Amino acid sequence: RGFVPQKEIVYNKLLPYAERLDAESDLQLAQIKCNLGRAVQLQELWPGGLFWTRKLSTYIRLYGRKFSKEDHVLFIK
Repeated sequence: RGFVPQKEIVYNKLLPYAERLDAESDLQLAQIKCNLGRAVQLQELWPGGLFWTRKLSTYIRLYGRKFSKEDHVLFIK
């Protein structure tokens, strides 16, 4: 697809509804990029910056990484 995943969780492919998880997790990652890059630019650290930090964490509890090598570096930096 549009990007190369980088060590997903294997156990998401084995679900009965694994066709849906591709279109879902691409939307959630897009929202995390959008409203984390906005939130740091806005310096909305308590209700917004620490929110989408907490939602990026549960993106990795759920989906593994599933973001680019180019975009893994951006979250790290």
